[PDB]
Order: sequence, then structure tokens, then C-alpha cells
Amino acid sequence: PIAKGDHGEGKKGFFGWFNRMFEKSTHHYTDSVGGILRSTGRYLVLYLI
Repeated sequence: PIAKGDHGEGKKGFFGWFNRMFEKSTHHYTDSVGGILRSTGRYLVLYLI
């Protein structure tokens, strides 16, 4: 059973750090995709390449 909203960010040493930096990474990646979504056809040219 996992508590609602528990991402294990604040517990122990390595696993906690890993989860923090991971959610951080995924967030940066949502901003990344949400950033490239603004441009519909540069990565398309790259794709055809």
C-alpha cells in the first residue's frame, strides 16, 4: 500500500536521492517535450534525415 502522493522522495540515502533526481529529470523532460512541441517540423526534418 502506497500513500496518496508518496513518491518516496524523502526517505533513506540512495533511493531517496534517486527518486528526487528522477522526478526532477522527468519534469525537465516534460518541459523538454512541451518545449519541442512548440516547433512542429524541425525535428521532422531531422527525422527524414
